[PDB]
Amino acid sequence: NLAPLPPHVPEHLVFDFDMYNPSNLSAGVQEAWAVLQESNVPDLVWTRCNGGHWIATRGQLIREAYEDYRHFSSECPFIPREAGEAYDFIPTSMDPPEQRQFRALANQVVGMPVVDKLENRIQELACSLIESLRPQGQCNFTEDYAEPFPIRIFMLLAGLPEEDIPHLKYLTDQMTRPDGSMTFAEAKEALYDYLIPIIEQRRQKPGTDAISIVANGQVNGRPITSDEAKRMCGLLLVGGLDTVVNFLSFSMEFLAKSPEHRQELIERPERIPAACEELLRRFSLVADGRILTSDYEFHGVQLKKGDQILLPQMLSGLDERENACPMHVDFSRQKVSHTTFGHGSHLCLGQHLARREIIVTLKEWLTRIPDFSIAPGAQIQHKSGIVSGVQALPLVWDPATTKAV
Ligand code: HEM
Ligand SMILES: CCCCCC[C@](O)(Cn1ccnc1)c1ccc(Cl)cc1Cl
Repeated sequence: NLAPLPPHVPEHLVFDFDMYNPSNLSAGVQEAWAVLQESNVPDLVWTRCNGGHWIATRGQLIREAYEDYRHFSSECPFIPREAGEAYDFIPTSMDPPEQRQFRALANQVVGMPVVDKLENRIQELACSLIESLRPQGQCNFTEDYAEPFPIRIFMLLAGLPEEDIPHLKYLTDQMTRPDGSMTFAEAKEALYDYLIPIIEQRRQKPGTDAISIVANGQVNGRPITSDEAKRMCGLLLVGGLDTVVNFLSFSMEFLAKSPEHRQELIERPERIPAACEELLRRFSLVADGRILTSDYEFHGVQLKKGDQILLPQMLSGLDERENACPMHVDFSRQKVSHTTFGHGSHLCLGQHLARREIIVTLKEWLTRIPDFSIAPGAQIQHKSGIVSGVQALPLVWDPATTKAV
């Protein structure tokens, strides 16, 4: 379903990429998107899919656009437009200077000092989860670890009941990898129906949880509104539930297929951090965008006010001009260049948490289960969207090769 080309789009700049169902999805999601970086593709293309929008294909353009909030506004960050339109998450749907006050608050909740405080639980849960899987010689990494691990830590931070997971997770999935079962606004409202009562509760009777801190915070010397707390918490929920969850699956799928990379980490643990950066570059998984505030000429292409542009954070680090042999995983790269956590004023506040969760997982999994593989005859399926995912990850191992701690 292609939309008619607007008058201003040169036909030579058309490249019909469907961010929700790219073409060689079979090969892998990162590989499917990387088609955009072939020699045949211009730097800046127009797709008629998902209602028509621009796509910046190169790290340099992605970064510039990200830096430039004057022209490229976060007002409508999602494609298709209805979704970008229905989303009013804070601080994501705002531009500086306004953004800064809200960010400062969100940072209170997810920041460095919080991860530091939470470190023992992260370690505790990882170890417990892994130890529990170990003797089985088989899981569903996606349902068995990648989900519960980050999720339960989030629930703990937010002080929300684990009983809510399935319901929340569904709503979250609808948002980043829409299915057709809902609509963007409908999904948004259901999450909002959830959040409202809880927030109200925490304004009256505060806790020490993230929601209590957000519901009761100060922004530009005055107290946040209920609507504003609702809107921040909505973001926090999606970040906590959807991201880390998908990332670990790509990383695990990779490790399951590359014995040599496993070994490297086993013998030279001093590389973990470096490896974690490399995997964040290679298995980058987020793609959102911006809205043009005005007619603007960008790298010779004429952009019209109100045009949306996809600035795929995923793409930067896959760009050959940025990383030699981009598709190759090399833990000893001199410089791992990516924008996996964004760029500009919208830089991921949750990056510290996410890094801690990854590093713990690698160290702890490899410690106990050094030797594993993908289950024979399993067909791993990736899914594309605002956040990309793995459908299921069936792993197998010989319990006799594991190590209890
Ligand atoms: C591997 C994991 C993650 C990745 C790749 C990731 C990626 C991103 C990206 C690309 C952005 C910027 C979007 C834009 O510019 O429109 C963003 C922002 C954000 N992230 Fe993350 N994120 C992850 C995990 C998390 C976690 C665990 C949380 C905390 C719940 C979270 C919270 C945030 C928030 C609050 C912002 C908005 C900052 C602002 O607008 O000032 N993220 N993230
Ligand atoms: C629609 C406005 C806010 C978007 C919701 C947050 C998130 O979906 C997940 N997330 C949140 C923090 N980290 C991951 C995301 C994913 C990718 C990109 Cl590019 C932006 C956003 Cl906001």
